[PDB]
Amino acid sequence: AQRVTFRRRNPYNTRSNKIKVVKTPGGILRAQHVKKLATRPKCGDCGSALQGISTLRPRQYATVSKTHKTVSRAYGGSRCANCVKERIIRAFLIEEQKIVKKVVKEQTEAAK
Amino acid sequence: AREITDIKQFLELTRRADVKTATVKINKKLNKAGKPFRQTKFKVRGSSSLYTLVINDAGKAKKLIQSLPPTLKVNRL
Amino acid sequence: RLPSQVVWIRRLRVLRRLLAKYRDAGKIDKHLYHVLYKESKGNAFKHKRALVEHIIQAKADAQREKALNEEAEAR
Amino acid sequence: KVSKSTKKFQSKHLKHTLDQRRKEKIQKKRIQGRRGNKTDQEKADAAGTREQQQLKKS
RNA sequence: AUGCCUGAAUAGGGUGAAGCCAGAGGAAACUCUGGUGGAGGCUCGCGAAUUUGGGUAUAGUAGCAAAUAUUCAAAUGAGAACUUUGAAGACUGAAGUGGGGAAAGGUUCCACGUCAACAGCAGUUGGACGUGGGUUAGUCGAUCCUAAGAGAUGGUUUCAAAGGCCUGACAGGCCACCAUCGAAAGGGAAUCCGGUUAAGAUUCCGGAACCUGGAUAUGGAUUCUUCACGGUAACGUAACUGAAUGUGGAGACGUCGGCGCGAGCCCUGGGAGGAGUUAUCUUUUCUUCUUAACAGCUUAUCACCCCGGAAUUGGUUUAUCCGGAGAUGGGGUCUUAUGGCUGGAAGAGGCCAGCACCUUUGCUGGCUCCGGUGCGCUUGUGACGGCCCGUGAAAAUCCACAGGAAGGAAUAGUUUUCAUGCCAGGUCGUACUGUCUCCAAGGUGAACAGCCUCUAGUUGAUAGAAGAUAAGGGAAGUCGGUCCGUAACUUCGGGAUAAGGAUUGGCUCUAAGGGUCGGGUAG
RNA sequence: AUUCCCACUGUCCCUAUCUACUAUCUAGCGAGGCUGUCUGAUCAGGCAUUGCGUAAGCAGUAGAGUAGCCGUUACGAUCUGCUGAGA
RNA sequence: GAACGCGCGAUACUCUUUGAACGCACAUUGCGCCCCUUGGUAUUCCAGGGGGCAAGCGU
Ligand SMILES: [Zn+2]
Repeated sequence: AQRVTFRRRNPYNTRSNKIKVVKTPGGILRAQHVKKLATRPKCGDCGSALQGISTLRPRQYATVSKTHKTVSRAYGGSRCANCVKERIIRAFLIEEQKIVKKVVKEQTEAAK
Repeated sequence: AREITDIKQFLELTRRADVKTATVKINKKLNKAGKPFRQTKFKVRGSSSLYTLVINDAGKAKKLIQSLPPTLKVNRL
Repeated sequence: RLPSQVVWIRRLRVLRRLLAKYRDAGKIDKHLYHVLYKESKGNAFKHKRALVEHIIQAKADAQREKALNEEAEAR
Repeated sequence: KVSKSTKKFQSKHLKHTLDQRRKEKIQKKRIQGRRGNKTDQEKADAAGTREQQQLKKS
């Protein structure tokens, strides 16, 4: 039944400043400003949240190790597993089709 | 603040060149069996943190107290 | 007091939970479970007693329809 | 128990909202009986297609 | 009149659209019935109108200055209706007469002394007068970035010689594109609790902690000498080099609805204290029983992976959506949002009791515990569903990925996104009040409402005296008149097996139904 | 919008009474009952712009019903008496 | 000419902040760069001081 308000300069209900109410060890209710939550990194091909990569603020990534923001597979930390598998399969099939086209062309101008 | 479960780590903390004081705090508290007992907290602050060792055994606390350096200041409670 | 949506939600949740419990326990097979699930979603049963009574009456009628035909033909 | 948003809206925005609702109702009632107020789809339906227009011209 | 950029707001009651589920009629189409669902030019309190801040375009007469209620005793003072204390009466009633902020004001904040003027009576009072005191930041803002737009350079990148970098025992090579201003409500690295003054607090004091930048040292790894491994996989790790060049993520983005979860508040049981009432009754009414940032361990819906191959179609939401483009089922991986335990931390804060004094007069001893609850209010969050629409502002800032340049060993090879250790953080605002804005108890109402009270504030406003009803007629008037008596029902789980006061024993076939041991007379 | 029917009414015959507010002077300046709610409950009171004739207490074996046994604890509206009482 | 201070400018009864006003901005005591020098452990860090910044396919 004790009423609390903002503790900073901004007096408006903006997304920047948001308030939680906590009971301090002094026995009173007090306001506390909450920071914006972090966002999971997303795959660069399909846009789904990357698996096994920590969710932090943009500047909090510079203070953790590489194993907390990467995956041991190729493109790990940038693309998910299915996208990488699709990339591998597509690249191999494209190269095989290029070989087949080159052989067919070598045959078709071999006539003259 | 940090908690440590290692007695020798606490002793190593108290043996460094830049050590000021160690605090020994006593709490009379009950366990799950309902019988009350004496719990001792040994607190020493390192470079940037305060390390606390909690011991629920009286004999171990006595042995650790006897094993503290004689040139180390100890705050009782 | 309690609005219609809350009562309906509680009733449907308890009905579905009971149906799942019966299906896991082996008292109700897959097909009877599916039929009863669709029926309970359609306000066919008003409480647990109605569901149990419908189950047991369905079991009796399934036991009896096979002899029903000759039973009526003989008379 | 009244919600905070309801209290805020009733203290702040109720009067002008009611006034604008009244004005809209009055204008709609006034123009209900007037002739010359039609929607674009209705105007197109009354106009008809091209082929309907050569049919009308003939 | 029409705009644009960045914010706040777009609430509540009622009704009940598509779609879906279960039924009945019909050969379909379809039509009724019940539920569900929660939509709108739906309702309720050529024209007009269409919330809001900041920025930015095209005669000692009239009278008393109007905000209700004051009374008693004491103190000060020359002087008291107005100052102060106590008592009584009354008021605001969380949508305040309560606590804060932006802008604006500029000392109005606090103390001491005073009533010449002012506060339309008075005044010993003061937002007055005179003299002093008071505003403490690495973490809160500005400072940084860009938005609409503004605006230099030669109208906003244009027939401009508009600039930086690299290689090499001056020549060669690479790249394109324009300054700057514009937000104390947008984006943004990091601090909490307790205490403290006459007036200062996320700024001071005590304790505790984070952020950024920098130079460096030690341990460990880099396993034969040269940039590490494991798992089928999702992926895991104490590390585990990476130039030019080319990309990806966060920043970074419409609105609404129900459902699930967390926290604060509200409600509530036991117990340990303190207070009130008690002619009578009342195991009774009020109040204390709190745990900050930060840190370690652990904890997930969703999503993904592996096995497997599904119609007698199953799974499944409050909302009928999903499955050979791989369901049900079985087993795993991940994000740590958010709970739990612990350190911070009981030493703090709170509630009590007792002992010291013409004095800073503080000392001592206890208790600070264990639970329940939800169409409740506030707020955050997850998976969905609906509708509008440029796939829903930009930039500073951080991270990652492809690529393979270059470098690395014999009296300290190379790297140091692993661990520990050292140093520093400037300028301006901060007192006080306050067209836009923040917080928000309970009970009755049993229909938003109104009424009453808790915490907290008031007693301000010159003072004293001295609409309703109605006999008979009835428009003759005027231009116009929720609570007492019934019955059936009715909530969650667990249970299987025909019942649940009795004498319990209860069908056929079909995997297992705790282990073990034991068979005569004669030669 | 107008006209007729019934019912009602201080519109009128025909005015009368009460409350609040106002106006005036003075000191100074100066152009018994009931509804809702609250005192923990009775009793007794406050508020809601009058809000809209048998007291308090005790007793009865009479008393709707709540609560003990298969003649019987207790609570108990209402009723009766003290009581043309009480004020 | 203006602002702030003790006629004058921190040397104040030499010349602060500005102003045609000149490193860039500006309704801010905001933001830089270059050269010398000094101090605090100091080759790196931090700070103070002084002084500054409105070629050609032509002959
Ligand atoms: Zn992907």
